[PDB]
Amino acid sequence: PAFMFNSLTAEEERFLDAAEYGNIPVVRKMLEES
Amino acid sequence: PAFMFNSLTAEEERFLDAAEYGNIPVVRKMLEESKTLNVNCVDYMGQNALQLAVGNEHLEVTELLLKKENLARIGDALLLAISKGYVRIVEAILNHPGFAASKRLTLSPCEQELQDDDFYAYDEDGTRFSPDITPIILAAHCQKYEVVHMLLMKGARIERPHDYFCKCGDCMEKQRHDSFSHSRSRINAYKGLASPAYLSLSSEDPVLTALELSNELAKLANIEKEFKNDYRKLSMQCKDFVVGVLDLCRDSEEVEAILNGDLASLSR
Amino acid sequence: YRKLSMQCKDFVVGVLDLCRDSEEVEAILNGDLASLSRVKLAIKYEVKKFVAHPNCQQQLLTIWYENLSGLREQTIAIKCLVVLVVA
Amino acid sequence: QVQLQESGGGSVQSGGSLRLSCAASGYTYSYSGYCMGWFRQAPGKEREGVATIDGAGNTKYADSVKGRFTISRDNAKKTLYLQMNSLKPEDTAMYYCAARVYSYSSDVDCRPSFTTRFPYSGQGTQVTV
Amino acid sequence: QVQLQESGGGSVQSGGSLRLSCAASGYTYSYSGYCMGWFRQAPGKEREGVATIDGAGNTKYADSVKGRFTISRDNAKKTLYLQMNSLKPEDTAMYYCAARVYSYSSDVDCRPSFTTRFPYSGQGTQVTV
Amino acid sequence: QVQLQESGGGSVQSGGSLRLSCAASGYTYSYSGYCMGWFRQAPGKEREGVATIDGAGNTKYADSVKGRFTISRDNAKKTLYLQMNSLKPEDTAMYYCAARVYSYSSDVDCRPSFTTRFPYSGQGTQVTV
Amino acid sequence: QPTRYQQIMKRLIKRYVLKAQVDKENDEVNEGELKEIKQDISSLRYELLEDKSQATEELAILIHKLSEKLN
Amino acid sequence: QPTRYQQIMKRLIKRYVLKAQVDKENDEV
Amino acid sequence: NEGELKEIKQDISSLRYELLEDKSQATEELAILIHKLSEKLN
Ligand SMILES: [Ca+2]
Ligand SMILES: [Ca+2]
Ligand SMILES: [Ca+2]
Ligand SMILES: [Zn+2]
Repeated sequence: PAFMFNSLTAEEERFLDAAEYGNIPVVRKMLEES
Repeated sequence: PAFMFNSLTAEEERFLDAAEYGNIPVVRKMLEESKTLNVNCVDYMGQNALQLAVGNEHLEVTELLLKKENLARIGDALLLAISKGYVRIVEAILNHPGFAASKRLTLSPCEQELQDDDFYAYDEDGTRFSPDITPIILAAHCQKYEVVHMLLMKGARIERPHDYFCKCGDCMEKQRHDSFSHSRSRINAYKGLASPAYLSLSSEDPVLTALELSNELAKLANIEKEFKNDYRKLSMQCKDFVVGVLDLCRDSEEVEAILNGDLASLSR
Repeated sequence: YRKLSMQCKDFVVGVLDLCRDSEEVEAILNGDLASLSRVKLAIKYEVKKFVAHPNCQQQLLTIWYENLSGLREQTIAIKCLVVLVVA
Repeated sequence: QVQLQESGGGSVQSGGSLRLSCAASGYTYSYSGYCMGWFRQAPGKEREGVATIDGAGNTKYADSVKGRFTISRDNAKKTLYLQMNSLKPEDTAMYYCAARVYSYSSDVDCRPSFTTRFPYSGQGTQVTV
Repeated sequence: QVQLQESGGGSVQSGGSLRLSCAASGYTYSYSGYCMGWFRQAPGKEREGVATIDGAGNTKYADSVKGRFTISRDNAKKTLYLQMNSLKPEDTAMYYCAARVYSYSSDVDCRPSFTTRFPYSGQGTQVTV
Repeated sequence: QVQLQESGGGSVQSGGSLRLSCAASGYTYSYSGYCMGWFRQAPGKEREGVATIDGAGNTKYADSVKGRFTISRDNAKKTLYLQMNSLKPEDTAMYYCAARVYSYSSDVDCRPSFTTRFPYSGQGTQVTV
Repeated sequence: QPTRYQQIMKRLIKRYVLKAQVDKENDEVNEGELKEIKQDISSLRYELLEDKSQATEELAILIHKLSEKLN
Repeated sequence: QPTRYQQIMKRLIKRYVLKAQVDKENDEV
Repeated sequence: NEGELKEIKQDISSLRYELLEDKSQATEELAILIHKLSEKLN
């Protein structure tokens, strides 16, 4: 890609995916434990 | 029926129904326990479980099916998911060994047509889209910004079509073999290039690229008279892109950057 | 009845619109595998969008400019000069 | 099809640490999407699930081992690791690996309790505390 | 209305096989959509559900018989078959057929546990292992 | 991070009343959205959840204390109050405060039963009836 | 590293991408998107019903195990 | 068994059916 | 428009995650009951 508008780690990718699609239990688990 | 586009067994009918409507537990049970189930069985329209699951945005069913090594129509499933803009399903399919362990996404339409692997075929005869349409070209056609960015990160690019009067061996061989197919392939490639998604995500200077592309498409509309309407539509697409970019300017600095091309020549 | 007739015409136009290579175009325009029997039938039945479709038009141009590869790309002035010198 | 072997069994006490390693061989196709897990077998008790991890990376733990035990997977190495925080005498059992090939992201059956019912399991390793 | 009869009771041991047959008569209208099932009656234990099958063909099994027992139906023959893989001494009971006329595809109540509560049931056949 | 302390332990009988106070200190950031709760510890019994309240204000109570016990929170004061209606001899235990920082409106885990599993808890106060 | 023109162009292109997505969300809803949500509900129904069935099966196992101890 | 014309017509009709379904999904809700 | 429909799609996705985890937690509590009961039985 010409422009880099943002490498994310696997944990960060999982957290962003959970937040984007409303995976509330996963988001809460990462916020509480990670 | 005059045409038989596909008799399915009861087990195959149950499996296809479960995959089509997202019956995840049943699909998982059949995949885990049934030793006599053909995972590549197709419906009345020749669509297997993977194609049905992708068409109905069943990500979990798609993930379950992708664990079968002998699963077919992986490339067509990716194309269908890209056309429907199913980003998560596109991610899952792109994790398949047929894409991760190969340079398929970095293949030009000519290069992908060089080998007859039938990777993107949606049935025993032909593909869902035109053979020259690559995943990146299809993503540009459907204006899927996230999919376009994903494919750009993987190295996929849209090859610029040669000049209409190019005398290279490939162009002459394509014209002498199928001039209509050559024209359609050129139109498809330019439709991908003229896409605002590809223009914004692939060019360091999208405004200049779209301006030059608009001029080139207008010239091609003058030359290729039969497909004049398509080329004019693409040229208007490029013009709309630059107009939108200028419309989004907020301060004088952004306006000067758009109008002058760098930081009062008014070159643009 | 006119609405139904337009429906049939739209169907054949869509089928021709979905052709990708020359073989499919020839199958649609000729009816089998350059008689242009289906093109003539469309003209007789006044299916204008079928013959005016670019897929049919490009094949018509190919037959139109047979044995004149290169003369097709020339401008209108060149063709007018060709007519004048022919006269 | 999937053959699982376990290693790293030791004998520590008084808040020690221990890493249990699981090696997957055989078919192992699409291992990254497998639902991996560890479950226990106490000498006098029944099979008890310990930890589980799905293809996406979501980790679930039994209440008896939550906070101390952590489970991770190396998809490239086809390996499953169980890191053991401060031990207890109750944490003395036949620890078995377990794998479920056919799973999906946020699978309801990818649980520590269901780990005992996974299609494939290892021979087990002894942990004594 | 629906009359169910059972047959095929035998006496095998050491990993044998046995087919239990269920014949449906009487009303039997729309039999293809019935939720069929088999449930057990151990001599000293309570009624235990074994297997179930819905009209669509989805089959459910109890954990004690999962993997070995399989259930199938012949809709044309109005018959329910229970194929028995390797037996165990615990698999010795009064096996009763059971039918639920009013069911639907992916019915939540078409379960082995609910098989004991089906409106119609057969006289039962003895299986001794 | 969150430090909870309890106060107000007394000794009343025959349908008395008692207020238990919980003071939160330390981090206490965004305290208004915390899932607060009280849980019991009987001398001979296990930990039992009593009451819980979420950030929105929804209150949940155990069946053994429903109708009598009521739970309230002062978000400005960072305090949790447990008002005790008519007591019973069974209501004699180590009452512990509990807090869950990461909760949400209508959280499924903001329950009296889950109060025993909250990340933070107080030292507890004795109530004797 | 990047020039002022490059930074301005990056900002403008990011603004264009977000604006294009916003306008795409302003397009009229077609039958395909609605059918996709219908498939979401159907798949959710299958998952939830099987989860309830599995929970009831575990409850039945508890029933049978408890009855043996009681008797 | 089938001629080349029959195979081409079958492919084109299958393409038409899929295209028609796609355009039907593009109709307003 | 597509935005409102996508919002409801996100509602269904979030509801699916919440409900599936709730079912998983309930089954975990059931398994705890299973293990605790089996010790008393034996
Ligand atoms: Ca879906
Ligand atoms: Ca739309
Ligand atoms: Ca409609
Ligand atoms: Zn060339």
